[PDB]
Order: sequence, then structure tokens, then C-alpha cells
Amino acid sequence: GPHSLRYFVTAVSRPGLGEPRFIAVGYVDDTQFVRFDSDADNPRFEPRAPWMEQEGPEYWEEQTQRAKSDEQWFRVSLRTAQRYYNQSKGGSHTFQRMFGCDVGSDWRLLRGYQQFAYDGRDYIALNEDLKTWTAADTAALITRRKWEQAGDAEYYRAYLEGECVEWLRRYLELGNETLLRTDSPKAHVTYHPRSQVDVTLRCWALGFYPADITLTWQLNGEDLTQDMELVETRPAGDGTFQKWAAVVVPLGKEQNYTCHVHHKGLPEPLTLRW
Amino acid sequence: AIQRTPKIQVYSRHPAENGKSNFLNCYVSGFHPSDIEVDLLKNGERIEKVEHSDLSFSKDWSFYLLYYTEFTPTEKDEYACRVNHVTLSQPKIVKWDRDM
Amino acid sequence: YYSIAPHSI
Repeated sequence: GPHSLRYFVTAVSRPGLGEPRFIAVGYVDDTQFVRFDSDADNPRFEPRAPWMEQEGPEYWEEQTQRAKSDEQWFRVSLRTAQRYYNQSKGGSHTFQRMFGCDVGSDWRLLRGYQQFAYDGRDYIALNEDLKTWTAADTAALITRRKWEQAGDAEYYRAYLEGECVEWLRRYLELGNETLLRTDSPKAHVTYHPRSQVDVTLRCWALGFYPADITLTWQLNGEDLTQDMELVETRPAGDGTFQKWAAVVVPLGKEQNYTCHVHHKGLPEPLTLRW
Repeated sequence: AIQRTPKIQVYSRHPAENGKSNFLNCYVSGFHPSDIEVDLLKNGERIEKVEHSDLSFSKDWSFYLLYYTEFTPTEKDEYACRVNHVTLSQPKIVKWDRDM
Repeated sequence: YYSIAPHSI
């Protein structure tokens, strides 16, 4: 450990075009393994990792019906949200769920998640105590009151401590050949002429897993995270990730700049120059 | 109600070598809402055999997608990604640069 | 394992 299981569920209303779009994807750490797509030829819960193709048909059947139930939940919640905020019925809107659990060195629950969002903003979320809710606006206070009265926090907590955590261990055993790996980043600094006065130093990080990494430029101990360009971490497409950070430095002073890479696969953080 | 402009990255899966097969990637991330147009271009023409990941999002709820296609790079073939989104006044073309 | 949302908003 530690490890994490996450589902990212999206519904997008399409008035005048048909029923809402609905898609759910499941991730173990930074590895996707399942999906449900309402716009596919045959909408059904299906594997997206090779180590999931050995599950019986009753796994996919039960997961599909749960996904079909949630799709109806999103259709209702989208209409209710439209009403809560007194919005026009002709606009497209988004509702998102994000739920899962974190397990650790000994493979038991660190933290459970039940997060909900409307049009890309926090709506309501289950607190870490797995008992109380945090509502983002007064419309979500209505939701929170209703879910508090019904005791849905106990329903979610039972899932987080039971199904979420026990199935995460099962996934971690099915894909133990690939999921438990730790690929250290291969890092180096490149040189790119820019002007007659300065030059670009680009620090690369390649082929690392998991995706979490820190790239930092410093000038003689002092730090440069204000002045640098830092792209988002991106997937290579083969199961590893990439990232780079660049800085504009004056000609002749490249050796005064150092790039630092922090990663779970790095025993000691790397410090690089050109 | 809120809008997030996509960040676009065009790059290859492996370091580009002329003559050996590779994968061309166009990674769009941090955008909202989810409707987006992404196309990979070879010499300005839309590539047909393009795959894309399933729609997912980050901790801040912003969406991300990866479009990818198999290609064998040459010295003269120009490649690019064309992205259109409600936050962009016109489609944004990002050319493939072997150093980015 | 997918988690049911018991009640809508």
C-alpha cells in the first residue's frame, strides 16, 4: 500500500437532442479498469484493463444494473437541480459523482469519498467522519437535510467499509503483476535557444508511475515555481506518465539553475542541471 | 455557469524516430463543460483512425481526454491537433513539436 | 465495485 479505488461518473443533459449522456469510469490508483458508456453500441459495464477479463458474467450483470440505476438517479437529480436553481429547461447541465476509498500499508480504510458536483462545482460531499455532510450552497442544504433525515450516510459508510474496500483488495490481487509496480521517472534537462539574451531550459520526467510527481526549478537554493512553465502531467499511452517544467535563463548562467524531481519511486530526490 | 479552458498537449508516446511506428497523442485537460471537438491532423487533413479515452475528470471536477493514433513519423510529415470548445472563439491548432 | 446512490438530491 497505499492504494485507492475511484469512480468518476458524469451525466450531461441534452434538451432537444435526447436523454442525458451518462458515463462512469473506474480507477485503481492511476489505472482505469472499468467503464459504462450510455452512448456505446451496447451500453454495459465492461472491462478496460486486461486483468479484469477473468470475472464471471454475474459481476458484469450486477455492475450494469447498478449503473443503470444510477443513470436514472442522474436524470432525476439533473431535473431537481434545474428546479432548485430555477434555471431554463433548454440549457445543458452537468452532474458528477466521485466516490471510492483509500487503503494503506495494511489494506484497510483510510478515507472514504462520496462527492457530488453540479455544473463543475462542489454541491455536497460526505465528510471524513462518514457521518455528516458539507453542503456548498443553500440549495444543497435542502439535499443535506433530506439525506440526514433518511440516514443515507450510513448507507454510504457501509459501502465504503464493506464493498469498496474488499473489492479494492480483489482488484489489487487480480492485477498484482502491473498494479503494484513503481516506475521511477527518467529525468534530464534539455537546452533550447530562445533569443540573443536568454535560453530555455526544459526539465523532462518520463515513464513514471504513479502519476503524482513534483518538478521544481531552483536558482542557487532559492526557488523558481513562480517564473516557470509547468505543463499538466500527461499519460504516455502505455501506462506511464510524463511531465516537464521549463524556465528562461540568461545565456552563460545555465549551471546556476537546478531541476528537482520528487517521486515515490525515487529513493533520493534527483537534482539535475543541463 | 463557469467555464474552464482546455490545456492542449501534442506529443508522441515514445521519443520520435523517423521510420519506426509510434503513437501520436493529443491530451486535453482541465476543461468544462465536457462537450469538446478533438481531431488529429496529418499535413492539415483529419486522421480517421483516432481512438480516445473514456471521459474522466480530476479532483477539481475538470474533464480530461486523450486522443491517440498510430503513425510512423517522417522528416517532412507535419502533425497537429485541432481542438474546439465553447471557451475558444475559434478552433485552436497545436502543431506537433518533437521538443514539447 | 459500483456504489448505488440511494436518494436523489
